[PDB]
Amino acid sequence: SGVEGAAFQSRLPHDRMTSQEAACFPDIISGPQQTQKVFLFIRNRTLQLWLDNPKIQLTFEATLQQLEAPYNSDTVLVHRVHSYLERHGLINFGIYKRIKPLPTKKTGKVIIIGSGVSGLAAARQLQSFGMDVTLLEARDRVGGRVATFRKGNYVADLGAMVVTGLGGNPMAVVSKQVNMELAKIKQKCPLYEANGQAVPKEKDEMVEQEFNRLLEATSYLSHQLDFNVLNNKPVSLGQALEVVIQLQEKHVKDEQIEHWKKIVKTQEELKELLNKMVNLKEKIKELHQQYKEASTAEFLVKSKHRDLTALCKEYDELAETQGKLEEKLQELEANPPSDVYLSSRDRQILDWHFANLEFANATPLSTLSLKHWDQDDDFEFTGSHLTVRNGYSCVPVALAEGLDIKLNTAVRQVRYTASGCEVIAVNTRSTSQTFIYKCDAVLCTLPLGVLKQQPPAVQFVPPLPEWKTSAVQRMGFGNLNKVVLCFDRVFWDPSVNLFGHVGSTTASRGELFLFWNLYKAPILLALVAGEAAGIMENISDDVIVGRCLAILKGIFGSSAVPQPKETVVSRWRADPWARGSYSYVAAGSSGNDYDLMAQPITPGIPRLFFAGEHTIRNYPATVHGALLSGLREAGRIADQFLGAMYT
Ligand SMILES: Cc1cc2nc3c(=O)[nH]c(=O)nc-3n(C[C@H](O)[C@H](O)[C@H](O)COP(=O)(O)OP(=O)(O)OC[C@H]3O[C@@H](n4cnc5c(N)ncnc54)[C@H](O)[C@@H]3O)c2cc1C
Ligand SMILES: [Hg+2]
Ligand SMILES: [Hg+2]
Ligand SMILES: [Hg+2]
Repeated sequence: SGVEGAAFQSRLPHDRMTSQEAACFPDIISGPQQTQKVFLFIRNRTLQLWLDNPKIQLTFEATLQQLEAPYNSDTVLVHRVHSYLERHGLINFGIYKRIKPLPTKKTGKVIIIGSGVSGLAAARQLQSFGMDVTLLEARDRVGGRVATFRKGNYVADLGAMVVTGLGGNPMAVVSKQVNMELAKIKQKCPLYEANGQAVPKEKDEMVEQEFNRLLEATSYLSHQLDFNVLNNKPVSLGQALEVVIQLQEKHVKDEQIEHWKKIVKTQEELKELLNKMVNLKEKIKELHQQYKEASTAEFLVKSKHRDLTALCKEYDELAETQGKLEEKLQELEANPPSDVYLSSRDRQILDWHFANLEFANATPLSTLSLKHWDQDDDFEFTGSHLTVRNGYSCVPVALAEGLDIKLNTAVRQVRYTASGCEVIAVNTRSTSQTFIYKCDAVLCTLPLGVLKQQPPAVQFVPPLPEWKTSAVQRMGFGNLNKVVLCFDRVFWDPSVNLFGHVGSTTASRGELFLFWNLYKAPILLALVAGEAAGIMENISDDVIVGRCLAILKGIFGSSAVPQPKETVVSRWRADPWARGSYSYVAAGSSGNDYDLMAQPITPGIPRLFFAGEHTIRNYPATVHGALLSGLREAGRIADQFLGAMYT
């Protein structure tokens, strides 16, 4: 119904109790039988109230004076539940019209490094929780990896772009709090070969099926044959993909020989029978004559014929088998089995499919861990993916509308004593060059690519533990850029949301393999994935944009493709503040390292906390994952520097 709906939108079992909820309400409800029944209801009921209007602060009081006959009778458990929820950011999170103003007297000082979605997400929580929160963004703007290009009437989105489902997506709440227009993505997508050729629907279907076919084989080798460690080395997805393919290439060369074989075993039978026949032609030739000339004419001529009968008559089975066989020799030479697994043209189309996976996981397929690159799948939201029409930057800007964000300052050192901790940052685009932030706790929102920067970029007085950094280095941070093309008008099909360009070579199959049309203005978004992404980051926007034009008027109008009025090209590897797209499970790593990343570090009570895209295990590499990780720490921190929820 409706109350049980909210539970789902909150990623919570409706009739069950979270491992967490169990803890905060220790048998106080995990004791009797039908007393928890009530509990859960009071939970879902609130979850519902909040969700039905996340543009306002859902008060304990408001929650109370809105419950049914029983429930609101026991005023105490309600509060218990409400606080619990409000603490974990299941209600009153994001940006809402606050009732009951913040406490002028804040408690504790928290320094949050970076102001990405996880940063802002956390910030606000803590703020609301009644704490002193200051964000140090080293980038003249908020939103980090949610970067939107805004020039005149054009809107682009070089960072996050898609909102993958609204089924249990916290982003569904934020999205309506901010009044951000989302739009569904037309699945239809046509593939144009490296010539413009639209690729016949049937070929596109066979190959794509053979893609899903291959990929699933891969899954079998992994989860059914434990083909995860070959030669004390970790198996990568791409490694396995190449195994399965090579195996189907085997079946082909195989049933190819079973054929050639029996064609020959028959060619030999006719030749072995032709001799038997040519040899019988003599016997029926030597006799046939001694018959006519010796036609002695008593019981003799009566027999030469009895003889010639048998011979001419046995010469029938031969000439009869000959045909039979001689003709079956055609049921073979006339119907060969497939001579090749995939045509050179096929593979290229197949590669596009690979590139499309590389685009998703933001890393060459070779880099992926055969066993865990899927690991998070069990939590994907329900409902179709949407595009933001007015620019994703809405969310972050909106979310920053009330906190003190120390922009343009770059944290280059983090100190943490058993007691307080110091943060030293530098300024860059404003008269300064050295600051020092003293505070109780540090919330690190630094992207995995930065924590990986060799040099490195930021230092941690007591160095980060063994376990930590070793996890940081074995995880994966990928890359993937975009090529924005602002035009004079639409020269492409308006009812199509996306179309692909088949690549030339397996390597560089990700080179501008997918154009994207999602806006009002005449604007296409070109994608560079796979190993092409990093390399391409070394070319002029001009040259890159030129390769786009070709492919374009190559598939469209005979040079009936205008000159882009405007143009942008992203380079996330280079961005010193990002160092790549987002994480991915690399061969050797696993879903555990995401957990170790969340792990707070305590000096020789905890000081250093981490959040961000690379911190959240079942929602990595996403904006909602970042936001959830954000809320998570915000809560965790306030449980130590304030108190823990009871029942
Ligand atoms: C091309 C591309 C496409 C994507 N598409 C999607 C998509 O469709 N959907 C989706 O859900 N996700 C997508 N993502 C990823 C998503 O945007 C990120 O996962 C998310 O923004 C990460 O959140 P974060 O809070 O960790 O912040 P950022 O990743 O926002 O990280 C922290 C912030 O700190 C700043 N900072 C860095 N170094 C320092 C320093 N030394 N001192 C101080 N501040 C510093 C950064 O500039 C940044 O603002 C995409 C990413 C890329 C690159
Ligand atoms: Hg397509
Ligand atoms: Hg197979
Ligand atoms: Hg906005």
